[PDB]
Amino acid sequence: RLRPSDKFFELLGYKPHHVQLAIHRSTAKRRVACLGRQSGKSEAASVEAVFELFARPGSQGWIIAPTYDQAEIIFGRVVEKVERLAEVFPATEVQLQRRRLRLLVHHYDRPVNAPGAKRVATSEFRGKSADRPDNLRGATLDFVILDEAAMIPFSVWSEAIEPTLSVRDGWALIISTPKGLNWFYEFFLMGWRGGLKEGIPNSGINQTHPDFESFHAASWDVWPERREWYMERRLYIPDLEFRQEYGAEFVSHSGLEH
Repeated sequence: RLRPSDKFFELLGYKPHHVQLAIHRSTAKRRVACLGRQSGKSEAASVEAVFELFARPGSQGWIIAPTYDQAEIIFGRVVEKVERLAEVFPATEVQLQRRRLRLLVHHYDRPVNAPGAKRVATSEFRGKSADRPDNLRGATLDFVILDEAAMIPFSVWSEAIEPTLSVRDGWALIISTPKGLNWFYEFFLMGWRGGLKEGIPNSGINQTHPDFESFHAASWDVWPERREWYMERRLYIPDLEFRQEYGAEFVSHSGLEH
């Protein structure tokens, strides 16, 4: 499995945090990241999509979020970084179809300017919405990113998204702040090898699966210098919302409301 290099990071002006670097070095076909706000979820996801588009000519993938408005965040970051990386790859051509949320990177057999230049493959990236499942129509994909995955219904993943990955044995990066003990939590446990940890119920006794790898960090784990700035938010955000969005804590919703 191909993975991004230090040089690729440098060309993007990207300096990953420890947790981001872990996600990028993982070759697991199911990566599940439960990280707090500002931990780097969206940036890391966008870097993964850019990596596929340029390093693997003809690669196709989707970013799927609960809504199209949400999908535009990562989709837009990918467009920006693709525009940036294309500057030092003369044999590539970017084509954006903005209203469709469709981004193409054409790969040529020589600098696109040069005489006789022929197209050898076209990589593709689309933004998709779990609340418009009618636009999730029988695709064949190298990769998918599920953004705010804990808010995506499980059936959308199992029926509409996961089967797009079979033919190319593609990967999925499933990232979210947690929303209780739902499918995103169960998928998280399947990849969690870090042992007993506060904020992850049953993390001492979970069954893991070899194609899964899981990553976890509170906002203040990534930015210790911002710890007290985050803690101020406790005062005007409900306890459950704070623990999820900043603590990246898995907590039973009904259990807590007891």
